[PDB]
Amino acid sequence: ARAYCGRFAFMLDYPKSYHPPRKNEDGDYVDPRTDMLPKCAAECSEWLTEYNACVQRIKMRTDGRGNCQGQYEEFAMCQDHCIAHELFHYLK
Amino acid sequence: SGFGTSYAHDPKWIEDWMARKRVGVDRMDWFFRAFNRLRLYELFFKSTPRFYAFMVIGGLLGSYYWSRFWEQYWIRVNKGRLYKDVPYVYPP
Amino acid sequence: HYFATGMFGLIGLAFLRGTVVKVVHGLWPARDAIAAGVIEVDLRGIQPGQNFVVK
Amino acid sequence: FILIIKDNIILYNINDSINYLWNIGYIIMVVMIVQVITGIIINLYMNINNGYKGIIYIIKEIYYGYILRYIHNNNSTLIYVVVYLHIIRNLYYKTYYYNILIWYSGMIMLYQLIIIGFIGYILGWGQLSYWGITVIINLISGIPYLILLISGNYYITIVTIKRLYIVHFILPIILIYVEIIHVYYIHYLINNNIVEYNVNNKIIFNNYILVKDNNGIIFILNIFILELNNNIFIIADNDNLIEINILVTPIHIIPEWYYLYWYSILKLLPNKYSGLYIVVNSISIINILSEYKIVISEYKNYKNIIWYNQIIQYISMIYIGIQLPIIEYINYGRYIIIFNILLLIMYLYPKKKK
Amino acid sequence: FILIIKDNIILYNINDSINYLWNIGYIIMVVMIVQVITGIIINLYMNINNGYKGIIYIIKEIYYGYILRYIHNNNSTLIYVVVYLHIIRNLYYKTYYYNILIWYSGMIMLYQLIIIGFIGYILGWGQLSYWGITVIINLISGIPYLILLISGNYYITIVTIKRLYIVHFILPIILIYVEIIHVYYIHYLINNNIVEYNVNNKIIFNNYILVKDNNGIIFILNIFILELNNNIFIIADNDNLIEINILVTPIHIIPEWYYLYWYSILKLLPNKYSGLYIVVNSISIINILSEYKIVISEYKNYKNIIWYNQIIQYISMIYIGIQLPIIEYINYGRYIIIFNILLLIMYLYPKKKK
Amino acid sequence: PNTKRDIRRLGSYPVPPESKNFWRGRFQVPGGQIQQGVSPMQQKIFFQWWWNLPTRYFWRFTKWSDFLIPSLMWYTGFLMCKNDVEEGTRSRYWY
Amino acid sequence: EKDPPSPPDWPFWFKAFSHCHDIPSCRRGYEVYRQVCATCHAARFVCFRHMVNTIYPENRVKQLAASFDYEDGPNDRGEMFTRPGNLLDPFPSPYPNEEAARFANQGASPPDLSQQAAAHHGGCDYIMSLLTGYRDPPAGVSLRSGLYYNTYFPGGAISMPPPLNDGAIEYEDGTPAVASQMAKDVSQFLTWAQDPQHDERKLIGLKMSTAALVWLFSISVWNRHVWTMIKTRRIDFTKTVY
Amino acid sequence: ALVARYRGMGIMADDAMNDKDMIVERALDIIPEDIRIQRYRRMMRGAVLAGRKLHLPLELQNYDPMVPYMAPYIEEAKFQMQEEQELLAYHPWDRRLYTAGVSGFGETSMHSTFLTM
Ligand code: HEC
Ligand code: HEM
Ligand code: HEM
Ligand code: HEM
Ligand code: HEM
Ligand SMILES: COC1=C(OC)C(=O)C(CC=C(C)C)=C(C)C1=O
Repeated sequence: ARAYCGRFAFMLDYPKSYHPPRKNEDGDYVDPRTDMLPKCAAECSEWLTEYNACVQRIKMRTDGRGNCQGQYEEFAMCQDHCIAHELFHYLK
Repeated sequence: SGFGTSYAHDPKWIEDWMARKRVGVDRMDWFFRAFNRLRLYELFFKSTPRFYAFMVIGGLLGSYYWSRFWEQYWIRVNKGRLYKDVPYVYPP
Repeated sequence: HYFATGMFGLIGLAFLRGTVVKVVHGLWPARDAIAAGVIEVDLRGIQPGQNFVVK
Repeated sequence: FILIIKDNIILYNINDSINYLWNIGYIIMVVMIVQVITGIIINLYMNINNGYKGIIYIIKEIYYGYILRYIHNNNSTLIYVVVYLHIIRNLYYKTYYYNILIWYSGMIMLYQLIIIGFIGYILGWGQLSYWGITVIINLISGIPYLILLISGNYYITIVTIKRLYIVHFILPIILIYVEIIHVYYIHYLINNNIVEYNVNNKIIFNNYILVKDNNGIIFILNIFILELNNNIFIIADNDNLIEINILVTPIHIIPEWYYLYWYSILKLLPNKYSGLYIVVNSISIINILSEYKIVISEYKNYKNIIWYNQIIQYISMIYIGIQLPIIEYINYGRYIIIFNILLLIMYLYPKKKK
Repeated sequence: FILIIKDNIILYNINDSINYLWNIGYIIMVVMIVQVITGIIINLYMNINNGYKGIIYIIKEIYYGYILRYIHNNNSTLIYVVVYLHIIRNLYYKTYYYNILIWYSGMIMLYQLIIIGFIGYILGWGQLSYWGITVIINLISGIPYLILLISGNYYITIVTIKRLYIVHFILPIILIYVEIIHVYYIHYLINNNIVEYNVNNKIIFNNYILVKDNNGIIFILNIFILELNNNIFIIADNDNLIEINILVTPIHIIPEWYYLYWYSILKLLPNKYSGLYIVVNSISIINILSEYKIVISEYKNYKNIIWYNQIIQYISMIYIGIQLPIIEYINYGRYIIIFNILLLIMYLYPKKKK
Repeated sequence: PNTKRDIRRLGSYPVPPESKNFWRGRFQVPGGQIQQGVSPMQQKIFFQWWWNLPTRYFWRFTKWSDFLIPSLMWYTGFLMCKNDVEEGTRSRYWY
Repeated sequence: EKDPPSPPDWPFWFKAFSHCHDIPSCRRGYEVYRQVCATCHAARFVCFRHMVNTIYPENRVKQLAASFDYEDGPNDRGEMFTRPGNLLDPFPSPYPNEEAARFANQGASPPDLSQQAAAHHGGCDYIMSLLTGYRDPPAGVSLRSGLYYNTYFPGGAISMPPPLNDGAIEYEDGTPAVASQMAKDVSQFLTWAQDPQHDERKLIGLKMSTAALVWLFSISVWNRHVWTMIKTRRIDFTKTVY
Repeated sequence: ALVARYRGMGIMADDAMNDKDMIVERALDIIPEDIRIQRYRRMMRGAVLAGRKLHLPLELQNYDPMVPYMAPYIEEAKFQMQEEQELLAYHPWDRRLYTAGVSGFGETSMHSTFLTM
């Protein structure tokens, strides 16, 4: 019925400062999220190894069956939880 | 000791606690003497019509200033994020 | 003691006033109804002899 | 009626040894009045034509309409919390052994409440309510032609809303009348105490019990005001803010939290009617839990181990209901239902002598 | 409540000398219940967003809907007929001299009925209804901003219909409660007889008075069934079946026949407020017609010449209301109002001694 | 009401209509009692809450500890079900 | 199988008890909605007058509404005409019916975004996550033309093209236009659109909650007082102490 | 646990019986005054302690709470009730309904049902 659940501000870790997005060699600002992708992937390495393993197991199957969506959704949920903790600090 | 059994009994520290009855001690009397010097009982409370007038008039003025205080609290917490705090610049 | 019982009455009566006053306020013409009701008409651009219609 | 009020409020004597669990009933009565008043006021700005837009028009155009909308939704959650907690109390202190008439009057109000709530969420014209009445009406699909009579068409439509709305308007007033029958038996058949016996420790109600009952209600108000304005707990499913499309099925067709114990029963049992029937058993067997006993005792103030396992069974079934219909949850949930029957049998069975 | 029923229906003693004019009240109670039931049932098929198209859908698509539509309209006419005849009776036998409490309770129901009927007309959503409320609401146009709070807009719209509808749904249930307060005083303050004194001629109610009261109600039913199915008397104006058009004014903006007395009063007096005020006088002065008397007598069973001229004044004013505002009718009607003030002064004034 | 011996009244003065329920809760006191008390206006009104605080919470937690074993069996079952659901989903799907 | 992946818990300003909707972000959000989302979605229940004196000044809202063309009528000849928009008009809708919209999105229907900020589990977090949740398909998953992978959409495959690209628009205030900013801003705006009375609700709630605490303390002192009479009595049988 | 709870309240097991049970009431009619006096005082102390969230001092807790002091009078009461049952209630009797303040369906107290108000 409502968009969010209310919380004390001490439970809401809002960015206390703002770091402007880095500028590219061309001069276009680079997305803070794209820069945070590798760092958050490393924090979720355990799930990424599970996904990478699946990819190689489905690669062997000589039939066309096999997907690795289940393990990708767990990795993605993990990488995204990491991003949420630090992304708004680079956004106005 | 005996917690969690049919032999449960009050520990010595709970029993020493209940041995301190504080009889004759009154450490908060200063507050009542001082409140009584405001003469609120002789002026408002004692008479029913005046007691009603204290609740009404005191609720009219209390409600307004309570709102006033928490409006200022809000204007301060959200400084720079309110519409009034950020006049809009029309595009050229 | 009578300050405490009175403060229960002071705050209660404020909540009652606010409740009653806000319920009756909802019967006032709504925000959409007020906006349509009063209409400001810009007379700039009309030419002498022209007739326009405003709903 | 002033003398009646004085006899039932001012000179009404109650034991001085009661806990704050004897204040739950006062709260139900107060929160019930609030739900009727807010309901009548909301109807002043909305009817049955299109609830989806009507709720939007209340929250955006009416002055302080948001208060009315959220109070009426959240105070329902509150009604069902206090009622369900009032039953848990009555089970713990076995207040049905000698005051069955009070228990019977209460159960009648429980039945009425379970119909009032279900139909209120279809008044919002939301997806999750559209497809949840379409799935509960099809449980009486066996009785020939009865679905058509109730629905008024071959599919749920505005016709179905125009009629359920009248039941939602009127049934609450009848509930208030049964509340009088309930308070009548309570005052004649004296209330039970925290102690199993009857003791000469009674004190008048207005000067003592009402002051304490108000401390309780104001405590709950502090918490209800926080939920009312900040949604600290998710008590309303978000999928009721999706416009009704009769072609697409919602992600999950679940009721509101206070029907998840009987939704799970219906999703766990393999035959549709068996489920319906086990939902009757839940609301009916609890009305005869002292009838077969033969000892001069009320089975009160023991460790209440059977009671604790029953209260947890309710909570655990509500959890299974939130979960999707995965097989592993279904198997475990069927065991929880088998366990409830055995616990219920333990309450019902009289004891042989060594 | 069974003992209460036995005390107030089965062992209730009433004088055996009463006429059939003492059965009017029974009929009001029965026809009132019928109006509530039919109203609630009609609500099951009605959409107050457009009540013009809604009434058509009831009479053409709902099975036996025509019965519900015409009963609810015609039984209103019937309610007002029986009520107005119940007052005429009470005036003739001066049943307000010693049973004023009964008279006061009745007048409260009369005030409520006057509001219920008017708002029900507007739910029809036809030309006459729309323009009629637009005219009445503009009598309180002096009180600043109150028209806007009642209407909900700068002109009557569905916004006004959605709120008046709630008053029309709920106010009848309160009327039924005041009917209990009315029957309470009647049973305590014994009913008046056709004779001025009190006599030991009372007989139980169920075995005698209820059989006679049913012969009366069945007589009225025969006549009401003929009107209900054949419209022997024109009791509903035809211009309420014209779609509302805010631009065109109806041929004549008049109320239902049972509001024509007060419509005429308002169309005769030259100042709008004077007219409103003379309507207040009509429904207030009649509550103090025995207060200033000083003789040990109830002024009962005389030739009642003043009474006859009052009853005719009512009928004649209803006629003037039907007639268009021809100047001649206005002059004659102003004399009828002056005459009514004089007749009412005659009732009020105590007498000096020769 | 109370037992018929308890509600039996010694006095012949009629029961007031507003005190019907009050006198249906009468008790026949055996042997007598000497009840005493002091007005709250001449007493400490919050001390007893503090004085009884430790014992109240001790005797509450000792009784509520009866449910510990039941609570642990139910939580063990909750964990077993959760893991069973996860392994079953990964087995049905998840290549 | 499992329900769609739960959206992360983003630290929006308005989530705290005493915090408001950040108007600067809501203004940027309107720009993102008008220039990106509006092509396919409609906000039927959002009107221009809702933004007056809340997000934008009255004159500015007039200019925005006047930029669009609406179909009004009939005229005196019974015909329908086209007029510039006004403060009383709803936000423009890209397609005339749901069937026209479906025909322009490979059968998929762009949902109305009026209440979408609260129509999905996660609420506002679901909008932010979805718009930033597009990824290369998982291994073994192959998507047809017009189908894109997104971790938060139920199923994984959404018919919406990735909508936010760096430099798509230029914010009037100069804020750097990056995909994550546009997401944070349009999520903020759609949250406001769902319940424009959010700030009044929370300011009046603050005054009610704090007052209720003072009320609790008064009824507590009262309760403690009257019950002292009862909880300190002494009943004796064979004993007497004064 | 039950013995401990009784000892904490300072009451006997037979004190715990609720007089809403008709056998208990009929027995309590005929208990001697000496038993009756001590029974009331124990029950009064128990309710005071329970209400004030206190427990009997351990100095007073060394007693056997399961002494069946009510047994003689329970048995006498059951005998009296069984005689009345067999000699006076062997048939579902017919009586004029809702008269004299009683439903006529068997109860003997006036105004003891809702329909008899
Ligand atoms: C501007 C930034 C936006 C925003 C905020 C959203 N969209 Fe789209 N969208 C499009 C289509 C075809 C669909 C339906 C696809 C289907 O589900 O198969 C959607 C869906 C959404 C949603 C709802 C997701 C849900 O689970 O239903 C939301 C919240 C949403 N969108 C937001 C198509 C488009 C476009 C067509 C090219 C464009 C441009 C956008 N969307 C842009 C936006
Ligand atoms: C609309 C919901 C109901 C309301 C308004 C309500 C109200 C109350 C009230 C005011 C009390 C007396 C105060 C108390 O001791 O707390 C009470 C007692 C009681 N209620 Fe309810 N009740 C409701 C639901 C129920 C239900 C569903 C049941 C049965 C499962 C029930 C059974 C009882 C019992 C047995 C008692 C007596 C408790 C004791 O012996 O003191 N009530 N109720
Ligand atoms: C036992 C009392 C009642 C309960 C438990 C109940 C329950 C609820 C519920 C759960 C809702 C859905 C709220 C939402 O959409 O999420 C609802 C809606 C509604 N109720 Fe009630 N209700 C009660 C009595 C009444 C009464 C007496 C009225 C007045 C006639 C009323 C009027 C309404 C209206 C108009 C709606 C639709 C608007 C809405 O969605 O908020 N209710 N009700
Ligand atoms: C004192 C009792 C009542 C009277 C005198 C009264 C009067 C009337 C009147 C005169 C009409 C207009 C009929 C027509 O359009 O010509 C009307 C309409 C209506 N009334 Fe009543 N009414 C009563 C009670 C009720 C009740 C309790 C309900 C149920 C909630 C109800 C529901 C309706 C509805 C839905 C309409 C609109 C449909 C219609 O036009 O027939 N009424 N009423
Ligand atoms: C909703 C409309 C009302 C109903 C249901 C109603 C009902 C009844 C009933 C059942 C009776 C007793 C039987 C009788 O003698 O006929 C009665 C008596 C009476 N009513 Fe009404 N009444 C209504 C309107 C009024 C009004 C408007 C007045 C006052 C102008 C009034 C004044 C009286 C009086 C004075 C009596 C006593 C007559 C005598 O002394 O016996 N009633 N009424
Ligand atoms: C959508 O609303 C509801 C359901 O949807 C599935 C329910 O299951 C139930 C439970 C239904 C039964 C037959 C036990 C109710 C009451 C409900 O409100």
